Amino acid sequence: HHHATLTVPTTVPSVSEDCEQLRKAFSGWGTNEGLIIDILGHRNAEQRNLIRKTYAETYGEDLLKALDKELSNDFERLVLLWALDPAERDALLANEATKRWTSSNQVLMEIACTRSANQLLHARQAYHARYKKSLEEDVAHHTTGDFHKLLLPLVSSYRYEGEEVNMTLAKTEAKLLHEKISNKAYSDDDVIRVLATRSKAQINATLNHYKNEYGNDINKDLKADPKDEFLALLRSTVKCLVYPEKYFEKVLRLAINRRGTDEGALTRVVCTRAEVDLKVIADEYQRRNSVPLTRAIVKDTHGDYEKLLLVLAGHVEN
Repeated sequence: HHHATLTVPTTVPSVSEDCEQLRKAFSGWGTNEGLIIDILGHRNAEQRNLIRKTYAETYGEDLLKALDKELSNDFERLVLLWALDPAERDALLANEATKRWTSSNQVLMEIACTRSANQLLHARQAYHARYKKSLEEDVAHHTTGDFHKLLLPLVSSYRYEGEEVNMTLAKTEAKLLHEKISNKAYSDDDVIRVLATRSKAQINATLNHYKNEYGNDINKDLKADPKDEFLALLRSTVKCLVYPEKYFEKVLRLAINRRGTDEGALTRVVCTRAEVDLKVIADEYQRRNSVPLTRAIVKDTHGDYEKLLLVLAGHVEN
């Protein structure tokens, strides 16, 4: 029944104990990565937050900071991106994505489109606390053209999340998206509008009408130019909004296929979805690739990084 892959022990040690074991894992010379993976890879956000707070109180030092001074590169990055509270994690990924990076990034779209209205808000507040600015200003500041016009309201929505649908409106807007798309007015106010403003149930209804009325789902009519970076973002927005698990499966597939250009795509999907819908994602990977996620992802991995990655993905005893 559950969709997350994180596994927590039926019995959970006192935060004070975790802290003791964690401090020990990087005391003296050298480090004990198996111990860090074992404790942090099996603690939920609340537990992880308590651990970090109890640590700094007990030892007067920031736990994540300590870890960043001791661990190996690829591993440390996985440990840190995972360890963060989901809201802090999002804030951090959105910030990186506005930095020197071809702002139109799919990471901004991903965070805006696959989070609850409340997860998005919380990330925004963590963004406030850490960068003393708003995610929206950084996005408006760093992106341009069509990308700017789509991503600004994406990162800013606080979507209605009820099941109510307006069939009439969906039909009219389905036709509307069609015209616009047909005329190549890809970043039209109405396109942007339906995608960045309407509820997900309303959006799915709109797109189901699109297929009814036109036979194909909107995405096939969004490839006029296979090279156009914007159409690409629009196709990924649709998937994220109405088919999140297929979006994530393909990001994983292109990553493993060593054919993607999203470097931390692997680290990012696992760290951000293991507490959410990674099991569903893994099921979809299985279905689309005939190979289980935990088996496919280790083609180019090894060591402590692989160990933690598999643990976040649901790996257990053997």
